[PDB]
Amino acid sequence: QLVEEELDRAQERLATALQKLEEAEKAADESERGMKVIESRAQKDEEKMEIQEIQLKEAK
Amino acid sequence: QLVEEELDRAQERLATALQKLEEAEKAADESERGMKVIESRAQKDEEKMEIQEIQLKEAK
Repeated sequence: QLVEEELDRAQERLATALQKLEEAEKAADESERGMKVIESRAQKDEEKMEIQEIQLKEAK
Repeated sequence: QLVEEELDRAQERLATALQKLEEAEKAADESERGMKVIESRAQKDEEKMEIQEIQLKEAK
């Protein structure tokens, strides 16, 4: 009766939470992806910077 | 009793849903923190290496 109506309410909250968790998982994973690619860029540009400044020293 | 067991088990399940959502969004937050700090790092490193390559070419 009303108890099964409560069941339906609980399960619809459940489904809403499932959609939410799917969105959150996608967001977190893509965020980690961006994180790793930017870390790679930072390391490589730091290496380029150091070699450039050493060459500048030699040139001076 | 089938309705009541569905009710209470789905209640524990929505509790699990909320807690896994919370940990997922916390992982999202820490990922965003890593992202923003490495964005700052990439920015400063790139601007520095640009200035340095400019200074090297001018010195040459």
